[PDB]
Amino acid sequence: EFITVARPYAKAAFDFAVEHQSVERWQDMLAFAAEVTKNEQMAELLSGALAPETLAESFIAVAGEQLDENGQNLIRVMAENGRLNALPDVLEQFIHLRAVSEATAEVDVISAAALSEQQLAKISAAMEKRLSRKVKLNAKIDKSVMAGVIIRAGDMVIDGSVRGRLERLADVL
Amino acid sequence: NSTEISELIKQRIAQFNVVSEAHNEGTIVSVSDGVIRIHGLADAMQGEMISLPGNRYAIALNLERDSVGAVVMGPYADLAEGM
Amino acid sequence: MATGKIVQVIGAVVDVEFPQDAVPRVYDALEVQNGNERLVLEVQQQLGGGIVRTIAMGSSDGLRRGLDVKDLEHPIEVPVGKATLGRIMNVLGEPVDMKGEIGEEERWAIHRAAPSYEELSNSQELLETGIKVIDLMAPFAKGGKVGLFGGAGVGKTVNMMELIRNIAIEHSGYSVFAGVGERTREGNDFYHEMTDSNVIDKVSLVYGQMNEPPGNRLRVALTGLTMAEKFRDEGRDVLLFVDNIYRYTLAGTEVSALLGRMPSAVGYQPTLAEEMGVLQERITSTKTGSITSVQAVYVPADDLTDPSPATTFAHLDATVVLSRQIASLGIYPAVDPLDSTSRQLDPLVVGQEHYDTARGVQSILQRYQELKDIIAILGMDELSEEDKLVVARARKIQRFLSQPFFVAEVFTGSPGKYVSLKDTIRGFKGIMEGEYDHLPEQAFYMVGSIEEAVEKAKKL
Amino acid sequence: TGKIVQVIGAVVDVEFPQDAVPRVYDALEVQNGNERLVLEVQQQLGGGIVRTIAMGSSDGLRRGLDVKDLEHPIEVPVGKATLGRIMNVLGEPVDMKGEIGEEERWAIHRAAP
Ligand SMILES: Nc1ncnc2c1ncn2[C@@H]1O[C@H](COP(=O)(O)OP(=O)(O)O)[C@@H](O)[C@H]1O
Ligand SMILES: [Mg+2]
Repeated sequence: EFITVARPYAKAAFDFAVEHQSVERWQDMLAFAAEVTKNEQMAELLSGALAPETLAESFIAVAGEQLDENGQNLIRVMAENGRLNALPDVLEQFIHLRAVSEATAEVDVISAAALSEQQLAKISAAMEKRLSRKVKLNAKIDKSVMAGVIIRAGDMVIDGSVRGRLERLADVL
Repeated sequence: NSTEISELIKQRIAQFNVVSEAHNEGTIVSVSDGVIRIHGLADAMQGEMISLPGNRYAIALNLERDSVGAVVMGPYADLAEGM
Repeated sequence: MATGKIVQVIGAVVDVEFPQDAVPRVYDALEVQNGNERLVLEVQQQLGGGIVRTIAMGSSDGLRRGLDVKDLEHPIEVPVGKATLGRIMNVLGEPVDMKGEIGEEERWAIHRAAPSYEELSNSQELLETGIKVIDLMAPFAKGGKVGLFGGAGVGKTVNMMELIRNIAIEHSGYSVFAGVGERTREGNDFYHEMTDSNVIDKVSLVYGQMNEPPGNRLRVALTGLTMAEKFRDEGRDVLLFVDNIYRYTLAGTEVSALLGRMPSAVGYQPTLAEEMGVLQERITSTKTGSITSVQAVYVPADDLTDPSPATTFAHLDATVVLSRQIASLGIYPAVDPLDSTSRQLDPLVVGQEHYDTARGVQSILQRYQELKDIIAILGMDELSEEDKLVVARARKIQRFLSQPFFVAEVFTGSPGKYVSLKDTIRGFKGIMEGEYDHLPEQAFYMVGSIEEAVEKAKKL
Repeated sequence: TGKIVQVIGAVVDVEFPQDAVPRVYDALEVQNGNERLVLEVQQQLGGGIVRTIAMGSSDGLRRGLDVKDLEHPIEVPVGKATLGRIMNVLGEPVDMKGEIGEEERWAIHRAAP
């Protein structure tokens, strides 16, 4: 998986975007690079064994609406190492790194039906006391929950569904 | 801008006139010690005979992703890249 | 509908990519059209995002990258039941005898777990065989595992054809023959033999020969068990003959490195002991029914220390070690009485006279072995008289272990002999007690009971 | 025209343009300090790189040096000229006598009869 080779470039970009106060621009630039890297013809150019210099020109020319510091170099250095398929992973790495520095958590909540917006605001302020970050809830309407809610906060989760309790009781028996 | 940006890319790619290989064709990308590596050649079956320049043939023994390994049946010092 | 595409084909190993939802689980089957040929793939690993690595149950030739694959959501499933009796099948349970459809009522998956510890049933119901040396040195119970160990050409097949003759015809229960990695000629010769003798109506045959791609040779042993386990669960007493346990492990070795596994001690796969265990712990006699099994075990290079024979020694109730020396000397069957043994050789469960005879025989032959190199260098004249005696009785005992078989008549031009267990004891005890000390060694060679030893002695 | 990109002991990797990459047994020439070194191509790798074996001492070579692509194999003098003389692997005279007066030179990679 490309996550490991993404990490040096994603850290170099994230460490660099804060030296130049343009994290927000870099993020959409990488989301651009991740969308073009999915194209079926571009992936054939990537698999086509050009030499890195001429392949680099054949990629930099096609993605010209990028700064000199940003586009023309990150895309070239990853192209010499052949890492450009890592770009969808470089994106998520970059986002996570940001959410880390900005003390944010992209908390997810899951429920059988919509919450009352008092329930949901209570959930926000309580997760912000459980954690030490500004949370950003997003809900999901999953009918298997039946009742209650799931709160997922990255690698950590908090099951309040009735289905989980039902199947827990089925094993306490 | 996903649909617009991916159209922008499709047009710039076509306008640069980079283009796919045909199926059943490929190019030699490495020649070494009587073993060649071919890029492309998507419709190649394992054990198939692939015609080289000349009347020479190679047997496709290894079907990796993004590469083919073929073995040359005869003298191989005449081959190169781009064939 | 089809749902996956082939992404690599390196030798016998095929990788298939699927959507990241509904990826096939391990040991599932998959299907692909290899031109006109329907090819089955078995899933071996879920690796990476959406990819599965698989083994072809057929030739890998003719496959292209980008072929569509359809996932069957079950393991390889085989016909089981009475409809399998009298029919040759391949690893997939497809008829290879050209007699038409199998006509099965039920089909069972070849991958299943072994019986639980509380299901196992104890037995000491000793089988009798015509073979003198085996019934003296390694008698075995109904419901037990028997292993025939030997290198190439020592008599594994001839012994197994003799044991099939002696045991299976008296047995009224159904039998399974699993020809793992057998020679195709020997499989045809067996099929015709059973067809002539009219015992083919109570044997089911599964054959995976040497020419077949590794997946067939790998999985054909499990189709044999799946049929025998169906008969055992009906409650029958079953006879299971396996032509080589070794070429199951070898079929694992061939494909193991292409599956990405790091190599082990003698180039074997890292999973040799688990692969042997998972197969051999299914071959058991439960409370519902009994499987009795005879397995031949190839011994690479004739060294009993090689990991593959070394591990399988720990699974078997009786182990009949054949030796190339005794075969080269021309004594047949080439059983080594010092190395072979059974856990049923107990004074409690055999007759105590049997046990005493066996201990005597082994003690004498061991005492001969140490004298051998002494005589070879320093000469027979430098023995003492009581050693000259025990070296003679040792030679007489080592001749009386030989025997003509009905199935080894074609090789030697002589009739075949069946000896009852009692007659065997009576003879070896008489020889050790010296009641026949005056007879020459050839009066014991290639004879039946000791009454036939005195008849041939008279002719001599 | 090409440039040295790796020097791993006795083998030397040279990068050429995409359209003039030397054939599988051609010879190249480098000025290694004050001395000229011949290289023999062994492998065409991808991207116009070739692996070569140095026909001489490989010390002193620096990455980024410029090689010269001769368009023939190693060709050695043969016949009556090479008859009282000691010669090198490159077919150069190794005795202190003058040049070998050959009429013909043969490439050393030939086919069996
Ligand atoms: N009891 C026997 N009588 C006569 N010949 C035998 C006997 N056992 C083995 N042989 C000879 O040795 C050969 C090799 O043994 P066999 O069982 O056929 O193969 P393997 O022992 O490798 O399974 C037999 O084909 C036969 O030629
Ligand atoms: Mg055999």
